[PDB]
Amino acid sequence: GCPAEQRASPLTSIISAVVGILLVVVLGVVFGILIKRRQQKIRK
Amino acid sequence: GCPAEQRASPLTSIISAVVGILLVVVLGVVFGILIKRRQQKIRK
Repeated sequence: GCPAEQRASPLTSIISAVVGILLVVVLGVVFGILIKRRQQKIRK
Repeated sequence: GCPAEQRASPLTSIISAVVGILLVVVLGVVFGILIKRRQQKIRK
């Protein structure tokens, strides 16, 4: 079902970091634009 | 100097995801507490 003996390679770091940094940036962009469109008064 | 033949294992995904999700959560906590402590009026 879940054949895996765990890992510990260096390449895993670079890849793991890229993913995290990618999700972060994408979040900031969305949030910014979101708050921009919604403008002031966010509760109606 | 940089001995690496690239990777492509599954374990890399689970690890990469955890890192990204970990950085995100940590960010939210900091931001929330930050804005909370700073309270209204953030420019003095």
